[PDB]
Amino acid sequence: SLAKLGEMRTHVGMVKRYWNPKMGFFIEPERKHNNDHFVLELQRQSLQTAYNYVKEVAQNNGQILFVGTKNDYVKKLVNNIAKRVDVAFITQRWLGGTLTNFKTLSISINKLNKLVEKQAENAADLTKKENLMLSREIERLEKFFGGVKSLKRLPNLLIVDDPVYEKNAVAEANILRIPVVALCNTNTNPELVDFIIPANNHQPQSTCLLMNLLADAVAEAKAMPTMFAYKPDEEIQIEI
Amino acid sequence: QKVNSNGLRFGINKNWISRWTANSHAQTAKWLIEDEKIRNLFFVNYRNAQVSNVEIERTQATVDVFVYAAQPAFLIGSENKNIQKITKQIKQIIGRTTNLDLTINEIGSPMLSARIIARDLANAIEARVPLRTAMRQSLIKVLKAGANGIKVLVSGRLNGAEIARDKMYIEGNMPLSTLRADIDYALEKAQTTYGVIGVKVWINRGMIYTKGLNR
Amino acid sequence: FEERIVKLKRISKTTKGGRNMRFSVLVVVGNRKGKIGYGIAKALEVPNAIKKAIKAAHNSLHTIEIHKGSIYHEVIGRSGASRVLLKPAPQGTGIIAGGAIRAIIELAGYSDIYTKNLGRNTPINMIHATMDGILKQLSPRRVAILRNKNLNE
RNA sequence: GGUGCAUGGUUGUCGUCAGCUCGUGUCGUGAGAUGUUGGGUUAAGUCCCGCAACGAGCGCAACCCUUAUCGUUAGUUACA
RNA sequence: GGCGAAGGCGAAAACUUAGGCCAUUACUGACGCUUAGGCUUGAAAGUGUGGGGAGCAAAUAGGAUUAGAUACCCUAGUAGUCCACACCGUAAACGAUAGAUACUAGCUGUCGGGGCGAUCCCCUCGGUAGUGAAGUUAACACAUUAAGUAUCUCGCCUGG
RNA sequence: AUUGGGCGUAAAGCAAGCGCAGGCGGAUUGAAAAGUCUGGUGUUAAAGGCAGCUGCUUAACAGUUGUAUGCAUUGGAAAC
Repeated sequence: SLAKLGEMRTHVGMVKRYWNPKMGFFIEPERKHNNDHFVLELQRQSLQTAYNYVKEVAQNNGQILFVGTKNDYVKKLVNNIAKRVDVAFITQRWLGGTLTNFKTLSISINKLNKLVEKQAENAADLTKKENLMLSREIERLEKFFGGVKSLKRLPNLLIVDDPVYEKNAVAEANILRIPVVALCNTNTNPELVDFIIPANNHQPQSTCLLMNLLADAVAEAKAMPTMFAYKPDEEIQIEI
Repeated sequence: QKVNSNGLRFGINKNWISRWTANSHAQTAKWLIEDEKIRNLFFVNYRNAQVSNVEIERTQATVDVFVYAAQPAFLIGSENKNIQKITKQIKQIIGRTTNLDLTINEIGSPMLSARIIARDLANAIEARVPLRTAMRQSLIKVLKAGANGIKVLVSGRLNGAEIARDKMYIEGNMPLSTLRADIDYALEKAQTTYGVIGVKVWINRGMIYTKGLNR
Repeated sequence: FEERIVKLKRISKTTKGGRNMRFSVLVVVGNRKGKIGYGIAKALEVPNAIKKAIKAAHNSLHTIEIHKGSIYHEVIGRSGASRVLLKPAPQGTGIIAGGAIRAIIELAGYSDIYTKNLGRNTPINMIHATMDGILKQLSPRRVAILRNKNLNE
């Protein structure tokens, strides 16, 4: 299949009493108790639209920057995506200053490359504090710039666990003219995505199946095998 | 308030522009008064060659002069006339019987000495070149030679009585406190029809390290 | 692109001893085919600020269509309690304004305008309101497609 | 001989401080902010972490001498 | 928290009664709307009129202190604060946001009313609040109770 | 500031409530058509002006033509 409705089984409900009303236009008529439940058919339609749209964008020799910044679950599974499909991954969101100022990513990636070279070229003269400085510089420039740590190419598309979760992601997204697609919740402002994906992320199955479907969409545009919507089994893994 | 660690840099981290040993404490004053005239005359008389520095040694009324320049071709000149003029001038300025031997050597990135930099910057300022463009010319002069970061200041008068309007350039790693830094600082007092103007340049010969002793 | 300066003024802040003597500049760029934009810059010298504001303006190009040699429709551009009137002035008078407004209109691709200012004489909100009014003009085909009736209106 | 508000150079006050400046760009409708800030952590913007931020530079430490144990070097007019 | 037209309403107890909140194709069938003029009310000082005056402080007066205290300290201390009457009818009576009218994301609170039901939760509508969307003030910010949206009427408004 | 502006802090909502002069009004329908359009005529002057021409050397100037311009008197319409 392709973006099967079988995955659309637990994409309902989040933290209540906090929700953007304009999501009720895009999700469903939500009760006074802030019922964060999502519809199935409209969510599936929008998810399939995003799927094949990012597929056709990545078939144009583009890039889908996979961003993972939630507690541990989204980040770990985005790293699994990166090790499954050749796409960039986020351990920690870049603090801003990547796209509109291209020099600021180039300096970081070059610094990390030279840091790796220095770590692999000399370790006898270094002291414990000097080695800690070197490792901390590596860690800093890897987390101060997650999507740009060894590559200089400008991403042609980026996702995020929540388009209101990351200010820098939105800034470097709206800097470019790209179809930004993101996992959107009820507490999220819908005005920061191209195709809204109204679905849950507090439920771990929901978000992991969603971003795995995104991984399959980018992989089928990269001519490599795809697993979800092609295997009927839904993943069961609690949100680490 | 405004000091550069160059006296300690020159002498225990580098050499002097005029170094010589002696056993008496009386002829030192005479030698130091005598050699400065030769140094100043050689600097002012030869700016087409951009004479970077002159080393003077003085022992028992025995004066020897060495010259390092950014453009030593003008020191020799066409058909080797300027070299003869320089040799006779230096031989006569040190004494009728004072010995003299000279060799011509060059330095990497020849326009790295702040002396000629400040002199040429003042010349550009007073040579139909606006102050901003003269600043840029001095910056290129230090930069196109192959030198490191640049500090350029021009203080004094704008033909007025105001002290709250000027421009100044800082570009790169210039530690005012690092002893082992190889920094050259020079000043020129230029006479304009409204006063004297100080043109100061701090130029890095290169961010030197592991070389902190005299050579 | 002409990259012409339109406004310079010295802006200063209070810091630990002394004030921030420095004059800022602001350039309007255009191509007279419709593209126009503006950009501000700060520097301590004339040419550096000129070039920085030139590049900042040239980073912003907003195209606008031609009607009667002027803007598409009458609009009173408002910004910061400042209003500047822009109209589809018929070509019977020419560009009648000061040098700044004449240049702003010319880099907008328009030949003439009837100017009208509302509010304070401070210039930065004059520029903001003028730019807002100029850029917010309408188009026939766009409003046709947006509306239920879509041929040209 | 003054005109140091004509100045060059010169040092000192705060204070050798605990911070400072600058670019990229972002956020403001402009003054401006950002980073450069803040939690841990220092004499220090010392670094980490987080944050439209990213870094470049300056001040304290940094080479320098000065300082101490040992090993060692040449050998008197030393030591012995 | 509610109400009262603002002025305001708190030891309790009763009465007259303005007015209120909830839902009524329910009835006249526009009877409407405001408001220059016009009607009434209007904190309070302080005025005199009759009592008591518990207490105190304008004023006044001593000791300080001060460059000097009838300023900040206090003691003595009247008008007055108290009440009955008028008049004073001004207030930071300003939300420096008019009255009548209808509409504009939400969200989290409260009170009152209607339904319901261990309580309750809940829904309805108002009142009473806010962050904030949109919208609107240069800006500060308001924002379903607007400074948002719009109709009728009036008052205020052009340099110190 | 109808054209062509405000009333929270850079004029500011009347001190509060009620009201007329005066002002405007919810829906349907009919009379009437003042408001409304419409059909016209009279006159609103030649000189003046808009468009046009002539001559004064050329307009300055002078002359000149279609045209202005506001009332009354006239067939209707029902949308309020």
